[PDB]
Amino acid sequence: RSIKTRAQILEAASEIFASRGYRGASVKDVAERVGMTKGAVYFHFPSKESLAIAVVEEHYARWPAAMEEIRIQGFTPLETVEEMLHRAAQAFRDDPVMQAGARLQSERASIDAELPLPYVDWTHLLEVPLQDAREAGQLRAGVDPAAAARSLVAAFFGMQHVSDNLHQRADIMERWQELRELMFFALRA
Amino acid sequence: RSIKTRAQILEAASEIFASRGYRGASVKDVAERVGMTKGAVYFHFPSKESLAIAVVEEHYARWPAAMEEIRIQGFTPLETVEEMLHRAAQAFRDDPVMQAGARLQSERASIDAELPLPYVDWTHLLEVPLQDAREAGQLRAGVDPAAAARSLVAAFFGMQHVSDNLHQRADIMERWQELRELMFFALRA
Repeated sequence: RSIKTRAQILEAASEIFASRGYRGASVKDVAERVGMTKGAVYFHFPSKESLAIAVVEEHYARWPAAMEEIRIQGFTPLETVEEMLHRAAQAFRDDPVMQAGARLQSERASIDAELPLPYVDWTHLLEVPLQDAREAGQLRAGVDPAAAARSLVAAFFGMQHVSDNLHQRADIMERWQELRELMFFALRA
Repeated sequence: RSIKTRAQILEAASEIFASRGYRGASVKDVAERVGMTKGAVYFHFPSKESLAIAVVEEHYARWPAAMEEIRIQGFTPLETVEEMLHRAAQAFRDDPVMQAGARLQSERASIDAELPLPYVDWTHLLEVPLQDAREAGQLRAGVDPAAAARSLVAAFFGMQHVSDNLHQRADIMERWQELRELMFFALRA
C-alpha cells in the first residue's frame, strides 16, 4: 500500500484521536479530513482498532532517528538522554501524534485490540546511552543504567500525565524542567 | 447516616472497583458483598457515581493521620516525606482502597461525575514537610519545596502506574526503591 496514503491517514487519525479520544473518533471523520472515501481508509486499516494500533506504533517510531541526530549534535551519552526527554516534552505539548499515542494508551483497557506494550520501547531506548554514560564515567557510582532508564521513563510519564490531567499540558515544560533538574543531578557523576 | 454502615459499603465498593473497574462494578454486587439490600446501599449512595466519588475521597483520607504518626516515630521532615511515599507504595501493592481510588481516577474521563481532582491533595500534603526540611537545612540549596512536591508526586504516580500496567504492581516495591534512591539523593542537603 502507498506510504503517502498511509501517512495521510495516520496524520488525520492522530489529530482526531488526540482531540476526541478513541470513542469520539470515527473512520468516517478520518476519511473526511483526508478527502478520501470510507472505503479507501478501510482498504488501509480494515478496523478502527487497526488504525489505533498503527497510531500507537507510529508515536514510538521517530525516536531512534532522533537519538542518532542528537549524537551528531555533539551531545555526550548522558546529555543525549536529557535531550531526548526534552524533545519528548515538546512533542507532548505540540504534536498530535504524541498526544494520540498517549491518549490511546491511557484508554488501553477499553480498546478491543492488543496495542503495543507501553513504556518498554522508551525504557530500552534510553538504557543504551545510559550504559554508554556508565562506561564513559559520566554516571554516579552505584547507579545502574537499567534502573535509571526505568526511573526516568516512569517519572517522565507521570509528569506529562499529571500536566495533561490538570492543565492540558499547558505547564509541561516547566514541570519537566524542575523534574529534570532533580533526576539528572542524581545521575551525573 | 451510620458510619459503621458507610464504612462497610465503602470497603466492599473498594474491593469491587479495584477488582473490576467502574463499569464491571454494580451496586447490586456491592449490596451482596455486605449482606444488605440494594435499597440500603442506595439510601447511603443514591447513585453509582456518588459511590465512586466517596471511594476516591476515602483513598486520600488516611494520609494526614499517617503523616502525624510518622513524625511521632521520630522521622525528620525530609525522612517523613520518604516514609509517606514508602507507605503509599505498600498501600498500592496491598490495599483495595488505594487500588480503587487510582483505578477510578484513571477511568476519570468516562465516569459521569466530578471526581476529586487528582494529585493536588498529595502535592499539598508533601509540600509542608518539604518546607520544614528547607527551614531545617535538610534540603539541597536551590531546591524549591513546592517544586520538589510536584516532582515527587508526579514521579511516584508514574512509577506505580507503569508497575500496574505492565506487572499488576508485582514489582512496585523494587521500582519505588530505585526511584526513591535517585530522587532523595537529589533532595538531601
